[PDB]
Amino acid sequence: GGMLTLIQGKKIVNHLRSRLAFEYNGQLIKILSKNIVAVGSLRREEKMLNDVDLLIIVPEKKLLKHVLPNIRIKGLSFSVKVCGERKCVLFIEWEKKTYQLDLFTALAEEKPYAIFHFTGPVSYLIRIRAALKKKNYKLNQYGLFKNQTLVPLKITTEKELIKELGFTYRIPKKRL
DNA sequence: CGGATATCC
DNA sequence: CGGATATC
Ligand SMILES: [Mn+2]
Repeated sequence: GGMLTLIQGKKIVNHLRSRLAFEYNGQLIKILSKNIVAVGSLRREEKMLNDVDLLIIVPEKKLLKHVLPNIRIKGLSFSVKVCGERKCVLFIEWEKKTYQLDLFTALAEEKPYAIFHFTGPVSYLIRIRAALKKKNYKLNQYGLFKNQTLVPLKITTEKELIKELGFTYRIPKKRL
């Protein structure tokens, strides 16, 4: 897919927020805009985007196996490059051009960890995780872990997570 | 099967 | 000077 401007990316996502669904048990089930979070370079407000990244909050674990694998987009021509329960890479047609649209899923309990992870940028994640690794912790898009045990942080938002991990908060467009 | 090899932030 | 996913 080609690079997009920030405005083009936003236009695509606004189109998608009313047109995403999944096919399951003979039903075409709407993915609510409520549960669609822009992530990646779009959330970082980069002036040129590599692709469009969306995080879908799946509020029911047993549905993970059925959401991305049966993803449907009304009013859009697209093909699927790879597609599993957690990552689905699509190539969409938009105004005579092809763009990459990446879809990822998070469960409710994972949400702040997922937003933090998928926001990036990669260089920033590597430095943060390196520091935590030195203290025998592991951070990923699902949680914070010590000795392969989930560390039960009392947090709701990404901002709260960052503070709880002991790092300086920066808005998405200022992380590097 | 999955270890090997494309991929994501 | 990280960590996880998809395909076969
Ligand atoms: Mn992407």
